[PDB]
Amino acid sequence: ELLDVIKRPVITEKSMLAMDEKKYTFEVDTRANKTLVKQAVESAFDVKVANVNILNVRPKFKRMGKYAGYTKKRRKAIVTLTEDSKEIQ
Amino acid sequence: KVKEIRELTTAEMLDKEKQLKEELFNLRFQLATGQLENTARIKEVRQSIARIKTVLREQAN
Amino acid sequence: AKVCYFTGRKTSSGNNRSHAMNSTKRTVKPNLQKVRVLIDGKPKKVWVSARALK
RNA sequence: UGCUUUACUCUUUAAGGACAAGUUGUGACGGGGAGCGAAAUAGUAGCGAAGUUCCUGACGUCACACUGCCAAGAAAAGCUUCUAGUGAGAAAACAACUGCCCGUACCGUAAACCGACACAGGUAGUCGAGGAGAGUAUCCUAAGGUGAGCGAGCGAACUCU
RNA sequence: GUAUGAGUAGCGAAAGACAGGUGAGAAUCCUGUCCACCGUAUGACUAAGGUUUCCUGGGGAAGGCUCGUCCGCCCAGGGUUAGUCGGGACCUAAGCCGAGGCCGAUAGGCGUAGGCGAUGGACAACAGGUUGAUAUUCCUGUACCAGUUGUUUUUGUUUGA
RNA sequence: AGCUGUAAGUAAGCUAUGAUCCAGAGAUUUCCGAAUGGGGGAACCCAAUAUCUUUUAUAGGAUAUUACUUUUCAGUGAAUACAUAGCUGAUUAGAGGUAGACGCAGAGAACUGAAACAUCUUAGUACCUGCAGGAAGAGAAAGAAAAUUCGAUUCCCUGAGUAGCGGCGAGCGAAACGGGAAGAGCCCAAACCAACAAGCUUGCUUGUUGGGGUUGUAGGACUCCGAUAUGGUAGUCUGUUAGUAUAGUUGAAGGAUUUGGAAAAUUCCGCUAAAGAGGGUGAAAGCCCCGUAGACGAAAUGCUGACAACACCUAGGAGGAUCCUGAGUACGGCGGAACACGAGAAAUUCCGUCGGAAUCCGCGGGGACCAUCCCGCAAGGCUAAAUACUCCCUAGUGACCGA
Repeated sequence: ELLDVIKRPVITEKSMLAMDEKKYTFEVDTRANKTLVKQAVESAFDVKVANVNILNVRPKFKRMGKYAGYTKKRRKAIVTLTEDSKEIQ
Repeated sequence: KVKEIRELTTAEMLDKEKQLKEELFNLRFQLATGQLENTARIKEVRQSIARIKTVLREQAN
Repeated sequence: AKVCYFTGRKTSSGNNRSHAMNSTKRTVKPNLQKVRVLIDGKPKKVWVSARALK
């Protein structure tokens, strides 16, 4: 489907340091591979090689009103480049 | 606004679906960077995709 | 020795009395024999009761 | 032509074959370092001397290597050949690219595991320094880490050590 | 639900003292100084097991056998990057499931071929630096394995290629 | 004419082009689970074959198919020649869940009672297991009776705690006549006649169709005449209309004063009723609201009837030479169960084993057995209603409960 891979960019305090070395932090959906993220980024922003990295997240608790319940799963994606930028963000 | 959608040949249907996918992706990224007074434009894009897919299932018998 | 290929004979149970009518539980089984017969032209081996070998 | 095996003739301090810890260079103009130390919120950023000789020396490694004993001491794949075999022609060389899924925080002789507890109990494996010392024994100590989650006074009986 | 016992028994093995902080409040929080305890362990790394307790900034109603400005507690954000590590895309031992099949009132029981199954085999990366938390994963330097394109010394698939 | 659930907050929006909402039809529907490509510690991992894709190319992505068994047909096929195992492909059906309920079967306890306990009872109950259906089961006399008879089954009252059974102890316990509910009867096998095939005994033997035929007063074949009509259905997911179920529309009539924070309370004077059931509103309302009586209404999808079509199915009378009328069946011995009936003087029904009949001049039954009389045709099938239950859906009711 090639366009529902990436959801959001991760804007955090480590990620702003990663913006210096052309490294970007996205939230990729589950059941996705490294190679799809290459293909989706390259067909979404005209950028290139130098492999993605992919994490996972275990959920947590919150207790708003005496009702215990989890949060989601996640999957980050930390993508490095060769020669371009994404000065949108 | 479905009357506009039933007028169109099957190629232009697919072109409008691809344009709606691109606009939905840009609305996601503009949510994440803290923008967009218009947040209720998102339902329009999803439901327009839904209406186009139901119409393309209808004219495919 | 489970059932008959032809009739409906099969094992069952019933009582057992002895001279002052105490009751236990038996198994009364049919006489059964393995005979080589002809099913549909092809020879087969199957259990056949000794009653239906007359 | 691989492999097994019988019968005969040579050869043996040999020749051939197989394995092998660990040494010297390069890797390495590099980072590593006792101490000095700022311009500002910093022992920070930044700056560096020497790599010597003798003694003791490992069941760690060669390696289940060697000798002895009887209680006589797992499998299958990866690997190497030889043919059956399908069956243009790849085979070195250099350059440039490709390499998927899951676990990686933290505690882990414990306040985070098993004991209802922030419990004098239990928890498999590896490293485990010095003086004396056979030694991981005992007494005091290095690297390190701790000072116990109620106290202040008095200094009787009585009970415990 | 509330009394009596009764403001009694107990506060779960250990060495602290002073100065200066912060603060409405301090033996019990932070900083400094000396003293003291273990040191085949009260030190370092890991396998299970636990499942966010870890890091940063705030809070004191309840938990902490007292106190508490503090915490493994509460609120709010944020951290767990791999061709080489361990497991899968490789192999099997105990055991289990077992097409057909052999038995058996139904239910079902037992087993060939084939499989599943690590505690065992076989298998390509080392040194340093970096952060508030990750580091054989990030970057710095030098490597290795399996391949794909682009260039560079041979044809009867006979096969000696 | 307001709207964006629970539910406050703000941000953004939508609607007279009729939103939100209500009703009937559609479309989409991730992953696990009988789980079905292979594996598995469920919501995970790894494949094969075709086709389309990104990249110069390999790795990458998508779609469809690939379990097992039998029932039908192909092709392939050998220990062994002939064909049978076997293999491969296509085809048909199954496989699991409930509603903790009602039904039919297989297998089947103990405490307890007898003031102990063995036969007996608890009790063919609880539990397990297979099989279904909206109901199931049984069903058209080898019957009930005993004069004068009656004609499929099931369910209810009565017979009656009677006749009976029982260490004749504790106890167990019917049936027929009689009155009601509801009503319904059908189809094969056999003998015989052709057409096919094989053996062509070229005897007429077997198999396949088509006819024929279904009974006790015996009936049918077979012959002879006839007639060649009449009449019913438990059938179609065929039509045309009627009704109904799933959203709805309309629907009468009151003011003022006093006490009130607030009136529906109170007091004068009125009105309505095919509506004086109920609920809400600032305290108790026929006249404030939602409704009730009454009248009206379905584009769409079911469901029920009616009558058209279409499918079926069905004849008289006489003759009595010959032929047919359900076989290892009925029945007997031996061992057990069912019937109220515990082997007792024990028929009638099954089950296991071993013996083993007749063919209308025949056979079975009338509570051992014989003779006479009477009533009936077994060993092949199908069958609506009258009856039992409620996970659920709608509309209600209660000298039922009120933390």
